[PDB]
Amino acid sequence: STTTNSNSIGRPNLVALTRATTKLIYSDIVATQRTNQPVAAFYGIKYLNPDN
Amino acid sequence: QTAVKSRKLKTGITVELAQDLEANGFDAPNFLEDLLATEMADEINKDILQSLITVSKRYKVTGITDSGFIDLSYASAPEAGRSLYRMVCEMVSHIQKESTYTATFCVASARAAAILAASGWLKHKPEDDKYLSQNAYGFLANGLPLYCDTNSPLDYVIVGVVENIGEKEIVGSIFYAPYTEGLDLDDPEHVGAFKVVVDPESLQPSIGLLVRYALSANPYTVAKDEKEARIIDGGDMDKMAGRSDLSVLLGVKLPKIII
Amino acid sequence: FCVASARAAAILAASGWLKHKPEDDKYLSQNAYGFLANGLPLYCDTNSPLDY
Amino acid sequence: ITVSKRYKVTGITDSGFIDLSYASAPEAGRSLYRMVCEMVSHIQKESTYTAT
Amino acid sequence: VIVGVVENIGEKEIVGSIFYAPYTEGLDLDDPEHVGAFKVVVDPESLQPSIG
Amino acid sequence: EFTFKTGATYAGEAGYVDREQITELTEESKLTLNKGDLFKYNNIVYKVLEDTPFATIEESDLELALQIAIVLLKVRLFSDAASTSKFESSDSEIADARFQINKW
Amino acid sequence: PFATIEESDLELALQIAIVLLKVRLFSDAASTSKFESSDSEIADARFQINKW
Repeated sequence: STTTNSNSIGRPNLVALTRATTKLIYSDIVATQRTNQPVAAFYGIKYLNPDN
Repeated sequence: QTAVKSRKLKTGITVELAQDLEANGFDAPNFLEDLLATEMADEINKDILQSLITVSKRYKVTGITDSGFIDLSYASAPEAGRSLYRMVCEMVSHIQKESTYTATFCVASARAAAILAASGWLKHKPEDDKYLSQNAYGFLANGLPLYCDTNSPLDYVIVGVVENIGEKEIVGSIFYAPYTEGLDLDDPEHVGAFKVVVDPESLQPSIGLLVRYALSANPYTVAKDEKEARIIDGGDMDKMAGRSDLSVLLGVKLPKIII
Repeated sequence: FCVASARAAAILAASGWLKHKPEDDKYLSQNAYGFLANGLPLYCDTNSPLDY
Repeated sequence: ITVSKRYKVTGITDSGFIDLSYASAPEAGRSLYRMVCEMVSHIQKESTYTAT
Repeated sequence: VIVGVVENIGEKEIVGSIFYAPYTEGLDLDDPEHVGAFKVVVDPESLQPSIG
Repeated sequence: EFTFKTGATYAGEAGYVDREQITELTEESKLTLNKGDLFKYNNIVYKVLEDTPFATIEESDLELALQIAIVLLKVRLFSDAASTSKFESSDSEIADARFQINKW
Repeated sequence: PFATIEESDLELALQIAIVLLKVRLFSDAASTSKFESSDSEIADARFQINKW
């Protein structure tokens, strides 16, 4: 009565990988613009009443 | 005006491990260069998301939101659920009151977002086929996309604005602005190059990765005790902490989850 | 039309029934906090000290 | 059933599961819906997947 | 009420609770979706067929 | 630990080797911090903005009281980018990236 | 089990345990060695038809 117990298995099949990466949300939460110098300066120009 | 800062990572592997990696299914030279990119991106979000926390002005009201943040309870209907949605909307107007902008995004903790979603009015996909761009919990009745955090240890809610009118006029809380121009790069979205060394004592190679970005607050956010000044460095968080306009934080107090 | 101050127009939106884009592709013309379910567009004041 | 990790909060969902009552409006049914939203969010905080 | 996740990004990366994963590769089958073969014996004491 | 689980940043001004010298938050060490000096908790490193934090905050639990300070601007998360001089002095502990594969 | 479970009703107390991981539903496929020993009581499938 040769069952499966007599047989010996081999390579277990690699069914599926599994990585864990967070939903990296920064392309939408903040506004990006590449800077072509080591120091980046943003101009804040304001409009003022005659009382500043 | 703010000078950029640098982030660096180095992993290193042994040739023996790389040799069997190919024999085990993966592509070691290609897989390894992917790991750093995932790591660096995963760290940048921990920087940007936790930069809004240390920049956004707290929004407090006398009646309930006093002492810093609003406390919710599971009992009695979506009454608690819709209460947060009210505090979300008031933060939008307060942005428009002072920063005159439309507040086109909202960020909250994973647990904090569910109660915001529990109030209804959180259809998964937007009615209008706008940017959507996935990466969002829902889209709210106000039309503001909602983004899940899962990282910041706060149980907070943050509302801010991102706008690029065009040409050079790009305005939004936390400016990021990576610095790689002038450097030989492939696929300019890479933002930084790699580097291999192979130390001499052993011979196992190592891989390095360098990234530079500005990550400064938006203007009209002068630091307290400085007020009248016109050279304000918007990079140092210690000066911009709380002294911002284009983003309002709101924590949530909830019972602890048993483990 | 319906006009309200910023703080007041928020609790009005907080009551639900304030979908951003109007149900019909009508005039809209932007410049509106919302469009309400009754059909009245809502316009944000941000100037008057009234909360009306 | 036998694999899924129990999700218990302190105030209400202690002892492993939550009890509801027919009385007083959807104030009971919607309480369950909040727990469904929390469970979905609790998955992404620890498993980072979308819970579809 | 149970909330889980099913994701099959593509290629071989497949992630989800309870993987099932039936095993029929190699066996002579009619259409790959049958998942399991039948059999008929007809015992000798009686003559009634039986299907397994 | 999993990157997404912690939320702490190791590549940057915080570093990893630098975390050894950073004072660990205790129930006793809370009433010593000042402006400047850093402090870490569960591998997440913060710096203190206003002198003597955890004084107006009367919450008994350590973890919750730390979370109170985040909103109250008393302390601030130190997840931040390193200054350019950190990785060019020939004595530079650069953060490491690690992985491991388990088979089910 | 059923020691920390104070519920008097047998059915509910059993249902209490399943959420507290004490007991476990035993719906589970048999090991391969069970249906090979030349002495295997395979389950039966029965059908009945009644006319209205």
